[PDB]
Amino acid sequence: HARSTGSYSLVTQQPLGGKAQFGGQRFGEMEVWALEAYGAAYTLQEMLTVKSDDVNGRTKMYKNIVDGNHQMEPGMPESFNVLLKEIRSLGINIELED
Amino acid sequence: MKDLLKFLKAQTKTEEFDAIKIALASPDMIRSWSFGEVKKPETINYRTFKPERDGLFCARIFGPVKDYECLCGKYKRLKHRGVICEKCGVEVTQTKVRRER
Amino acid sequence: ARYLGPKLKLSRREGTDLFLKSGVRAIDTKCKIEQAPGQHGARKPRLSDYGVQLREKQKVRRIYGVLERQFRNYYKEAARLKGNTGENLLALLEGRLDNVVYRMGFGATRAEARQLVSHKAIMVNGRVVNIASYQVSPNDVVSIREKAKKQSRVKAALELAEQREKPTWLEVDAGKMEGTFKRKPERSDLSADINEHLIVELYSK
Amino acid sequence: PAGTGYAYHQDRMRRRAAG
Amino acid sequence: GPEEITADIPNVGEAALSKLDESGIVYIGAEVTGGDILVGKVTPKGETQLTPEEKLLRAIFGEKASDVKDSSLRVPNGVSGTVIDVQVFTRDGVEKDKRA
Amino acid sequence: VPLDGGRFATSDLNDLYRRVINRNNRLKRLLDLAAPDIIVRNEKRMLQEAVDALLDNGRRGRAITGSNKRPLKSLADMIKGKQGRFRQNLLGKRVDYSGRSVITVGPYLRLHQCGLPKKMALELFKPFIYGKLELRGLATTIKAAKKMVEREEAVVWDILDEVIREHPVLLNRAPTLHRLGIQAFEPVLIEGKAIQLHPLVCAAYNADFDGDQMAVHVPLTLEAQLEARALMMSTNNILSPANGEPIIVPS
Amino acid sequence: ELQEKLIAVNRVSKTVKGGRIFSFTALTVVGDGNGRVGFGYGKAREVPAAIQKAMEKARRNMINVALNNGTLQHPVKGVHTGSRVFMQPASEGTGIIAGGAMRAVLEVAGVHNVLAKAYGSTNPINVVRATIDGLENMNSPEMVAAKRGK
Amino acid sequence: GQKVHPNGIRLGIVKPWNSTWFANTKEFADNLDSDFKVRQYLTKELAKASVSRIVIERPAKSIRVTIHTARPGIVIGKKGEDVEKLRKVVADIAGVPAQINIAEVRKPELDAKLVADSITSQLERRVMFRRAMKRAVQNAMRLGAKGIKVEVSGRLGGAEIARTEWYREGRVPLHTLRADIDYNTSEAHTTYGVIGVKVWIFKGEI
RNA sequence: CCCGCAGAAGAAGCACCGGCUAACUCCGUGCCAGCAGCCGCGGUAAUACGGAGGGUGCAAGCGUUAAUCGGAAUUACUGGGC
Ligand SMILES: [Zn+2]
Repeated sequence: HARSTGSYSLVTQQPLGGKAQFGGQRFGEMEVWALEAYGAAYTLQEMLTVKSDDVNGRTKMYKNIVDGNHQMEPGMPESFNVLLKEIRSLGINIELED
Repeated sequence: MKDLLKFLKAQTKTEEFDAIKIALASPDMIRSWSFGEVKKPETINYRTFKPERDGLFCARIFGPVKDYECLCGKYKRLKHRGVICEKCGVEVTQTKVRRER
Repeated sequence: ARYLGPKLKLSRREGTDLFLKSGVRAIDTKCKIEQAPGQHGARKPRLSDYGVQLREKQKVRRIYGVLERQFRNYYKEAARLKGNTGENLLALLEGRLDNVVYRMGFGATRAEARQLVSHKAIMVNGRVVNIASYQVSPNDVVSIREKAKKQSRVKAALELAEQREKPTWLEVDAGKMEGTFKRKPERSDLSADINEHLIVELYSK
Repeated sequence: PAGTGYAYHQDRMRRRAAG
Repeated sequence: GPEEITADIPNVGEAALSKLDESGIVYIGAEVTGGDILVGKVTPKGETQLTPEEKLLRAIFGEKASDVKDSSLRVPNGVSGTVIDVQVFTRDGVEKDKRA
Repeated sequence: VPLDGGRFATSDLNDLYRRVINRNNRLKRLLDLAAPDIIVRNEKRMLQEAVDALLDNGRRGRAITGSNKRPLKSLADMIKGKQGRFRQNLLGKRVDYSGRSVITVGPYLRLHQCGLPKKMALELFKPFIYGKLELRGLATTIKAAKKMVEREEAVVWDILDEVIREHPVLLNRAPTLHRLGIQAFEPVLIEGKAIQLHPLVCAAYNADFDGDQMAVHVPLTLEAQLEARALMMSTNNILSPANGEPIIVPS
Repeated sequence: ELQEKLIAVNRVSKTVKGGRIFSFTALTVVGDGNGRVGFGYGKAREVPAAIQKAMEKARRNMINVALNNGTLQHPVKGVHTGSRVFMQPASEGTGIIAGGAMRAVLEVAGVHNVLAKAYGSTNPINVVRATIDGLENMNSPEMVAAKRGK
Repeated sequence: GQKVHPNGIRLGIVKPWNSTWFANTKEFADNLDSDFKVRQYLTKELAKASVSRIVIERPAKSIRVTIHTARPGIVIGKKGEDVEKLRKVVADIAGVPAQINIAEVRKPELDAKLVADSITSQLERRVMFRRAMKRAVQNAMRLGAKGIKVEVSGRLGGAEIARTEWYREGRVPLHTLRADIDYNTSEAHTTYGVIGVKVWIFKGEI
């Protein structure tokens, strides 16, 4: 199975499971340590922001490859913004200062 | 107006942050987030196929179903946007307001 | 006069749902808004430039239930009134008792609010008034005669008023029919996306 | 703040002193 | 209204209709691949209203009968294979498609 | 959650929120009616359990007994999935421009290389294929390039070879214990479904060819291509991280 | 966002050897409720094909008016061909007071309160530009201080 | 008139005969005759079958007959319906064991016949000629092909003055024998007059 | 002017619908009968005649006619031209 871009989930803007709607093939927490150990910050940043989580970041990144500019505009992942909303619903008052 | 408002949303979206604070939420602090108070336990009306007048899934509270249109009808397209309807009492421009509301 | 006849199609022609039949369901389905305002509805009704000024015109007109002549008069006054000619018109229609009553829980529709006023059922500043067009300046306290408060349809109208966004430019203790005119309604909060300008324009050549 | 990001984090930290 | 089993197929040429039978479902012996139609299409709900513009479009290109049509069943993208057997399970009341 | 596709059954949170709304409206009515001290205290006791179950279904008997939803799924359970919210937020989950296939030998390929599939390389480097055709002038626009890639013309594989010439692909095993597991290599074309991984690289990753999958990852942007080629490459990572001795050796 | 507006479209003909051919024209004005406009004029053997050209040609070759509070700084005055147009700014409340072309060119330039009049020829092809030239001259209350300040 | 049949003119090269067989003056007389009866009929009960051409092979007392159609299944029948009927109908009509093999039409938007019978049928459906004639036929350019010239006769729309229409894409060099083009007609007897149509699809060159 | 008593009871019509000008089809009629402010409609599928169905506008009024100003920057002082 292989996949570039397609379907996205409603709760947390992320790709589908795997071998049904969209071929995900999850990264996992252990693989982040392997990228951190080798020292690939830009490779780790795009994996958990640009080409996964960020809706605005993914749309901007797609146009960059087609035009032939590369680079990345990550921004906020959106999955982290859900954690702020879920924490907000359970009595806690979390908010981004400055 | 259309180009300026569209460009305003794109530029202002790219907003940074230094730190994240956490504390206890007050009755008024929760009231600051509040929109229109959930009354009924109903989700959606099965006759009309739409969110209930005032419940868990609502049009007036939270936001509408459509991208740039009212629940009843007469407040459609990218035009109007900022205004609120007379009948239901919901904003025209929303799309993804239900994600944050 | 008031046309009478039907009531739905009127809200179907203009497009959006007016306020001549308020309560349960309604609006979309059980009338079929934008389906066929008549015989030749769903087709290819090209627009104009004069109709866009006259259609929007009757829209805001048919709402408050006002005839042409009466409305025109509202505009003629909307001029002398120092300030934006556009808004003035609306504020003129809004301040109208006929609406002031409706907007205050009483009556489910301004058409019904009419009946109340006319039938001496409504009372302003302690005195009854049957003239809907009666101008309701600020501080004006509205209510219902102590001999008709616990009527039936009225006390019932305020029920859905719980859903209909309450007025901000006027207080009202729903308890014992206590309506008040806090202050002149500013377009900044006039339930409607009416394009008043299209009116003031149409009314000139 | 590790590897490639350590250079960006160190440069960004220096800017926080003045503004 | 009731969603029929095509017997027409909206917004498709002779290539799509050639594989399917007069019934609506796929014929016996047909190598399905890519995104071919397996079992019919069509939907009853439209709500367009008979306007002068819509009346001309309906007269020029009559979508079966009413002014509404969509889809039902197709072959998924990537997976491919021939047909060996087809089974129809009609409700106790509705009249028996052509292949049934 | 739709059962059929329009029915729309109430989710785990909606059942909990409905119980609080039903309890709040019921108690609020009793205060107006002026009910005795036994009922109003019992109604508040139900609201105490209803609000508690909505926020955190723990240290108390509550929720359904596995009718549809197995445990309860409160707001605390939504946050604390397994080890907090590490799977979605910390890890990333799914991630675009990735795939997976069965392992293979292929000794003909070099040390710093990998025999990637043809169909997978076309799908993984889809935006690069559109940009190449739009730049070269074969396709008029991205719509024509989308139709060309979907139709799968002969010219697509010619442009795909140039697109995957000097661009590494991050391969990885299922149990990524050490940094040596996740490694990059020069993606070579091959007529076959199974991915070809080098013999020397198999010792570091510890992946025996007996139905062992290996997930791929297309390195987008300019910075990650330089990072994968320099830091995460197979040729660069020769010696082991723990021990001084060579990782990639004869096995 | 750019707001196009179809002024009007005529047919026009052309007699030749065989017989006589026709080619609709159409004029279109485009702009935003900020202060930029620019009409367009294109022909074609098809009613829709025509407006297609005029629009394209419209988006380009625009202009930038020195608008103030949704109106003009002062009662400018422009003319072109046989069209004599005079525009005057009005306080908030008065809608766009104009006939055809003018009424349009302004309903896209960002004008909300005015009151013009076409004196010369009522030709849309001209009255449409006689207006644009007016605003194109509109001297804003700014810079004037610099034009003679020092 | 002043145009040679873009099909018959090429019947020699790049264009096969929709009825290849031998015969002598004797039976030839009634031969082409039956072919008409059978061919004319095969359309009557298979109009909506979306049938394109209809070849007719003839070895010896056993005509083949091939009904090319975009909609094969419908021309097949309930696992024997259509086939049986036709295959049997060719009884006394030819007084010989006549078979029948259906041919699937690939891309029903590039075949003249269809693109012609369609537009005409849409016209009968109370539809603006220009719209369908252009768009509802423009498709032949999206599924490939290089050039397609359409043509709608007169009496189009409310008018007593019959008028012909143009509308053509790509290139249709019907002045080239080595060009090969898909030409075919189609009528449409409406409330008034018989608005005709001619499809000229240029399917590649040589 | 107030209090009360019946009972939806006693109370809607006029012009128009080709364009200007807001509102469309089906019959019949066949340069006939007719329309008509202007351009023009009518000689077999008339959104223009007449009827009907529907729609638009205004309303105890509606429409026509008469007549002054407006449009007319078309006697131009503001404000034209040879
Ligand atoms: Zn609404």
